[PDB]
Amino acid sequence: KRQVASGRAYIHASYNNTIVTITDPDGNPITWSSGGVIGYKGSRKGTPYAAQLAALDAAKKAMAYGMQSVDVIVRGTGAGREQAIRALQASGLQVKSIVDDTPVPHNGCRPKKKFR
Amino acid sequence: KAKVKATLGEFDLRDYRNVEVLKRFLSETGKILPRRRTGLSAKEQRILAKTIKRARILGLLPFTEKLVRK
Amino acid sequence: ARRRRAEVRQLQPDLVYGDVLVTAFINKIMRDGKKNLAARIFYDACKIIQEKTGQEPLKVFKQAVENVKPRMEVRSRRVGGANYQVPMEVSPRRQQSLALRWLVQAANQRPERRAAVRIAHELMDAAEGKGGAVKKKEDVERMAEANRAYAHYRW
RNA sequence: GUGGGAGAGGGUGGUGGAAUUCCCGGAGUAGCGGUGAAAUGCGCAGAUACCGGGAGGAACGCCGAUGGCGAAGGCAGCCACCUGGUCCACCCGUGACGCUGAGGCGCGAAAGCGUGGGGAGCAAACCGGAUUAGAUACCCGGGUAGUCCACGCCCUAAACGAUGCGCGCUAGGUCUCUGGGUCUCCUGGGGGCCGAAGCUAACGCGUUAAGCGCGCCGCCUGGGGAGUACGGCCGCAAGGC
Ligand SMILES: [Mg+2]
Ligand SMILES: [Mg+2]
Ligand SMILES: [Mg+2]
Ligand SMILES: [Mg+2]
Ligand SMILES: [Mg+2]
Ligand SMILES: [Mg+2]
Ligand SMILES: [Mg+2]
Ligand SMILES: [Mg+2]
Ligand SMILES: [Mg+2]
Ligand SMILES: [Mg+2]
Ligand SMILES: [Mg+2]
Ligand SMILES: [Mg+2]
Ligand SMILES: [Mg+2]
Ligand SMILES: [Mg+2]
Ligand SMILES: [Mg+2]
Ligand SMILES: [Mg+2]
Ligand SMILES: [Mg+2]
Ligand SMILES: [Mg+2]
Ligand SMILES: [Mg+2]
Ligand SMILES: [Mg+2]
Ligand SMILES: [Mg+2]
Ligand SMILES: [Mg+2]
Ligand SMILES: [Mg+2]
Ligand SMILES: [Mg+2]
Ligand SMILES: [Mg+2]
Ligand SMILES: [Mg+2]
Ligand SMILES: [Mg+2]
Ligand SMILES: [Mg+2]
Ligand SMILES: [Mg+2]
Ligand SMILES: [Mg+2]
Ligand SMILES: [Mg+2]
Ligand SMILES: [Mg+2]
Ligand SMILES: [Mg+2]
Ligand SMILES: [Mg+2]
Ligand SMILES: [Mg+2]
Repeated sequence: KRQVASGRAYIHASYNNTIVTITDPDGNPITWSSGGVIGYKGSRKGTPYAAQLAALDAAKKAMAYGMQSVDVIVRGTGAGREQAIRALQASGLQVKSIVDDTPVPHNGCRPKKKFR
Repeated sequence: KAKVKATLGEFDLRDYRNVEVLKRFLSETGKILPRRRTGLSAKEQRILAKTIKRARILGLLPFTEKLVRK
Repeated sequence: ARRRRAEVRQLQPDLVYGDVLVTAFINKIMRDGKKNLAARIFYDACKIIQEKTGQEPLKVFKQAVENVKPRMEVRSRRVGGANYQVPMEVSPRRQQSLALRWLVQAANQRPERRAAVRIAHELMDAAEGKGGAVKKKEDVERMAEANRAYAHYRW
């Protein structure tokens, strides 16, 4: 009910999960998916196969919205952070460009004990 | 690979306003290039870093950028 | 095989067909070292399988063994705690061995009274695409495509 | 003295972007988070993810080094101001004015104390979830003091180069920071690495001495008892000498 025909795709990948949000050219989201949206529940959500399935499910929902041309934004690191982009390439969506926009601070905040 | 100073003129390392030549010393991202790729001496690099930061605060050089093709 | 490649034994050809897979299957039928009785089993089964269906037992044997050969399987790999079932492909030699073993084990798990009858009907069913050996093969393949989520643990 | 130089040396005020958190709004469904697995937890009062706006605190990515500065503790965005130390060249001035230094005095990471502010993130104590034979721990989710600032205390440390300060003498080679020079190089002054002689119980040190000497200060005399007791002094206390 939107007929967007083009937009962005953000891939947020961590070591616990990978989620994909397909949005429109001025930033508002259209659809999304993740390792928990699909069947997987626990650490299974962080596997590259779950990332592939999440990307494919989000891409098919975007097809339902009528998406053809997609620009890719990537933030984070984890298993399947690349597999998401591979499935997104071979999903039937013409990939416009891939961009890694992983937010990194200029050393402002103190991390948790795990990250030091 | 070519180092920045190798392909460049007799330019001012203290001019924070010349974006044309200061852009050469930034990476694909907004990061300042190491001495391995700038071919500068320690003193030259130390001056270039401060001039780059000055240009950044004047909105002439990017504080950070986005990586492509990743 | 810590040092060497463990060169494969080259079986003798067969006296009836001249084919090596027949000798391999006859060895897989043999027990307690009776290759004579096993050969008689296989060849009476050959007569029965050539008569009950008017086809050459050669190509039916070949097509059955080809139908039973699987293309993927699972092996256990120890990673981060308890091991996981990781799928992977199969060697051609191992495909041959597994196919013949499943053939014999599904033939002797059959109801038929005589051994040769079991062998013949098992080969028939396997050549048609059904039977117990092909069921075990397709269960092996069903292990794949199922735990495929571990496709990054190939090793 | 003159003339040049490098620097996260210190103090004060300003100021920039990234990120976290929170709030407002838009769009958008069903989970997010987390782990070896999990669960507590958060989510239909609309989360997570995405976009725009706002608020606030703390710390300064790339440059960055095996680098620099400082007496030590220690000191990293940028700008301005106030200010310390130091190096080199000129061979100009004074004319032994030097070295060390018991006591004294000042400085002194972090944590801790007092009064008043501040509070994002982190986080002793604490509250829960797991794990385990038990879990008072490691792992996960929260969370106060604190961490931050002003002022006044506290005087400890693996406060380490486990190497007191100063001066002279004793092969070189290699990398480096910073000056000067007639600039394959030389000559100072710092930071490393090999290694002459020599030293050392050995490891190792070796013009940055743990070598050869001189001056002065501090300290040592088997281990446990014990940095305890008593006494004194200091401290609001903790406690310190
Ligand atoms: Mg997870
Ligand atoms: Mg400074
Ligand atoms: Mg300062
Ligand atoms: Mg909202
Ligand atoms: Mg709820
Ligand atoms: Mg609930
Ligand atoms: Mg607030
Ligand atoms: Mg660094
Ligand atoms: Mg020094
Ligand atoms: Mg000065
Ligand atoms: Mg004179
Ligand atoms: Mg005179
Ligand atoms: Mg003195
Ligand atoms: Mg004294
Ligand atoms: Mg102190
Ligand atoms: Mg403190
Ligand atoms: Mg306080
Ligand atoms: Mg926390
Ligand atoms: Mg905690
Ligand atoms: Mg318990
Ligand atoms: Mg001495
Ligand atoms: Mg020079
Ligand atoms: Mg030197
Ligand atoms: Mg040297
Ligand atoms: Mg010697
Ligand atoms: Mg040495
Ligand atoms: Mg000496
Ligand atoms: Mg000695
Ligand atoms: Mg003593
Ligand atoms: Mg004693
Ligand atoms: Mg004590
Ligand atoms: Mg006494
Ligand atoms: Mg006392
Ligand atoms: Mg008292
Ligand atoms: Mg004590």
